[PDB]
Amino acid sequence: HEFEALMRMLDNLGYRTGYPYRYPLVQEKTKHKSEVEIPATVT
Amino acid sequence: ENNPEYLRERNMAPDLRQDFNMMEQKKRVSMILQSPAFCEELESMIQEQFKKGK
Amino acid sequence: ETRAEFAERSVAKLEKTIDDLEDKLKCTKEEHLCTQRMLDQTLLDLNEM
Amino acid sequence: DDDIAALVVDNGSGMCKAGFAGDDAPRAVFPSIVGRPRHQGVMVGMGQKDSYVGDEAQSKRGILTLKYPIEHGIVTNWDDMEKIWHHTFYNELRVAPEEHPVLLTEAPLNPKANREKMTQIMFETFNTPAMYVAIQAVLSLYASGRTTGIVMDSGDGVTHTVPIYEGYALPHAILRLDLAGRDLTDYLMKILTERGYSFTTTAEREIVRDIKEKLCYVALDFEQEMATAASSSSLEKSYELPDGQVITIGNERFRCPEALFQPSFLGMESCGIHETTFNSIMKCDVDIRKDLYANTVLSGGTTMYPGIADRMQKEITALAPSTMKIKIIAPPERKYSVWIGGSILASLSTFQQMWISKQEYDESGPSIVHRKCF
Amino acid sequence: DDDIAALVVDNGSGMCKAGFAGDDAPRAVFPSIVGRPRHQGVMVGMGQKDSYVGDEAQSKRGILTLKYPIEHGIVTNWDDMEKIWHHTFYNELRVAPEEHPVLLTEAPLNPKANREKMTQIMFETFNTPAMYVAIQAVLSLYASGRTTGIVMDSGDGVTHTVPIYEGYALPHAILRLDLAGRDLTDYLMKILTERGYSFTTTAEREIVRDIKEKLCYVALDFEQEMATAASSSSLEKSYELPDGQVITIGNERFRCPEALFQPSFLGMESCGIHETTFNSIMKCDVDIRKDLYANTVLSGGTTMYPGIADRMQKEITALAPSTMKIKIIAPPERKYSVWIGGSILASLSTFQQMWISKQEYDESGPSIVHRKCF
Ligand SMILES: Nc1ncnc2c1ncn2[C@@H]1O[C@H](COP(=O)(O)OP(=O)(O)O)[C@@H](O)[C@H]1O
Ligand SMILES: Nc1ncnc2c1ncn2[C@@H]1O[C@H](COP(=O)(O)OP(=O)(O)O)[C@@H](O)[C@H]1O
Repeated sequence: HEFEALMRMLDNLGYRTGYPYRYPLVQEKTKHKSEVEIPATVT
Repeated sequence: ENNPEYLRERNMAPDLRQDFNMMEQKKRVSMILQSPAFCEELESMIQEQFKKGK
Repeated sequence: ETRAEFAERSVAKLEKTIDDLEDKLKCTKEEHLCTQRMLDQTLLDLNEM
Repeated sequence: DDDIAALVVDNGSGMCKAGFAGDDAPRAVFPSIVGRPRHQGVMVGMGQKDSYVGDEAQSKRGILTLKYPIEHGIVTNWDDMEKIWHHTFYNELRVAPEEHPVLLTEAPLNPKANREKMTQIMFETFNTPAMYVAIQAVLSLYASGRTTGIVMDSGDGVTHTVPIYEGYALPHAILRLDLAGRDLTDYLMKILTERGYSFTTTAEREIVRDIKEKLCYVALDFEQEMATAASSSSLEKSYELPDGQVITIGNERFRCPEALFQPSFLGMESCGIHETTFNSIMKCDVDIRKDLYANTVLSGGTTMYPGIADRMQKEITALAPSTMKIKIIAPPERKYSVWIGGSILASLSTFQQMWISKQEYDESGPSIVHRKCF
Repeated sequence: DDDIAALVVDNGSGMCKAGFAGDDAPRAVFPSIVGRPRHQGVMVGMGQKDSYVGDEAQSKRGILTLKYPIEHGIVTNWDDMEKIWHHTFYNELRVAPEEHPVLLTEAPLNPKANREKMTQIMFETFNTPAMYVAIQAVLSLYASGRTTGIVMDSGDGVTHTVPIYEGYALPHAILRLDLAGRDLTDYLMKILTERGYSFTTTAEREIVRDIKEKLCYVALDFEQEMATAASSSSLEKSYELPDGQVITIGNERFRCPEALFQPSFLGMESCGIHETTFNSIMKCDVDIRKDLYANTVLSGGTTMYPGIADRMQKEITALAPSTMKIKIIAPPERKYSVWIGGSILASLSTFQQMWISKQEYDESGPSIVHRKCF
């Protein structure tokens, strides 16, 4: 439990910690979408 | 064949002409204005940004 | 010029379909991740049940 | 509004674009150069002006000393800008400036006196009814259909990256970097002198710029590509000069744009563009990081090199945290997008409160633009 | 003599100099010219040859077409180059090249393949054990006694200014200008036509070069000196031709070298040498400019005009900021200084590690010189 919090905090600072998190942090409520978007990504 | 509409066309560089053709086909400005939700959303953005200004 | 026009329309449609398929891939990875972590948690628990 | 459309004039450092608001295409795009004759004219009756502006100047490259009024995004010759604006209003569009509003674009970080001088010039001489100043990088996101994302812009003047968060430009996280197309052209000369081809005058700089535009690409892996170019001659291509000579560019095609990613080639001690974008996102708060990695828009003239998109995606993936949503959104018309965003912004009905009246300027001097336009 | 001593060969466009390692003075200095007869020869049984090389070519100027093998610092006829090198090794020095190593000097910015050619015809034909190639202007700084400073070298073929910091040169700040003494000789021949005297063949160009070497100087102020020549006739000198005629050049004494500072006389776009070295300094970092102003060293044959140092110092002080101090360094033997630097470089014990071995060349082909020589 503790080690994930430490890895998450180092990720927030910016160290590229490769430790895989067992559960997601934030819910990430769906943002506000427009149809006239160019479709993303470079494929 | 003496009007200036002919004149600029042969004074166009070719790539600028072709970019005009492509973005003519593409019609970005018309789509942004025709979409209701994003249009009134950006209206709200600029309106209350102005309201925050003065 | 006409050939370029076909190719442009085909590009647009196909790249939108690429985005849809990639979103499906993302959903499938998170299904793996949930099942794999909970299987590993079951192994760690070592419960007869 | 209905009777008169606002003039959308984009003043790029290399090119100048102009058109009417609410229209899809700009009416006139021309180079922002001014040339003066360098040789004595002996033909009495053929007619020689004191100076040539725009496309007329670029037609007669051989007898002129081309000068750029905008240098590194900073105006260094204001009466020269008066000439380029006079040429834009009267010759290219054939419309009077006193009967229509005008829209001006600007770099995200410019001196206050520059804005004051633009406002004073636009009101005092041209006597325009209404004007407005917009940030160049903001309008690209409006043309993108977005209100939240990071905008990378690269023109002939300077390359800067900004974050935009529901139409708000964060002033602290805007980052600047002096890797423009002109420096790439100069490095193209510096690497072309190896093969044996020498270009030294300002006339040949346009030839070198055309070579850069037509025959360049970005390597996905530099180390593998140098070995590939050394092994075989399949990468070599030939270009045909205006005097009829034929040159073989060969190895240098993926060496010209590589100065963008590694600025140590040009002698600059700064970091690459990928590190600049990464640090720009790093300076913002945690909450908006997810929608900045998941939303990146490329814009500017320099960003149309083939293969820049995949290389940019890989280099920003290498610096991002693990299992991070990374995507690059590059429109095909990415270096006409600022004019498109300007016309879009001028098209709205709630935008008409942004206009600065002539009475307001006459009351409050040239310093009213900063209070009216934040 | 007991041990094999290296040969230091300085090879520019104008003259070739050759000497032994560690010596104070070069043994041979002679013009780099290859002449061929043009007139019909009817005198059977006496001395005729199909080609004349070296000082013998300039002795019999009246029956030859003089032809310089090196043009603008670039070798354009390799057979004449081999003939020059053969005459250097055997006629003048009279030592076989297979016993001793050789050291060559070359221009900073140049076509790549030239170095390869300088490799291939030196190991294959002359069978040297080892060689090395060094930049010409670094040796001037080594001979002056300084490890840090900016050096201008303006020979007969090309002008170049390089800044060197801590004895270790900066490639990005190297500036090269194609304006040298031969163009000054051509300009002097063109402006001597206006007085009535005409010079058209190759021997006349040699005579005009002698006139330039005898009677030229650089004015401290161009306008004041021109008005002074407009006032009186004290600025007139008489030169006696090999025919026996006497010419009075007068006003043209300070107009020929003035093309160095104002290249608009020749129609070239590039500006003078002083702002060239000013831009070379400005391309470097801010911290090192203080040492660069105080350590400016002049070198090359063209920099032996009287009054060049004062005019150069005045112009570069006008360009420099007022708080900075300017020091010009003009050695009295600057014309040979590069060769002197070579004699320093062939005497160092660490330099024994620098030599390109014959076995290494046989292993790696002619491309060994890029990786071995810096
Ligand atoms: N089709 C193209 N291919 C490659 N490079 C291009 C192309 N079009 C423009 N460029 C580069 O973009 C630069 C022009 O940038 P521009 O968009 O005018 O800058 P600004 O944003 O200041 O208007 C030119 O120097 C040119 O090198
Ligand atoms: N004393 C002098 N006064 C004026 N000009 C000179 C003098 N000596 C040499 N020059 C010019 O410099 C040229 C020789 O330059 P030099 O340094 O020998 O070239 P390099 O050594 O690079 O071959 C000559 O052609 C001549 O025009």
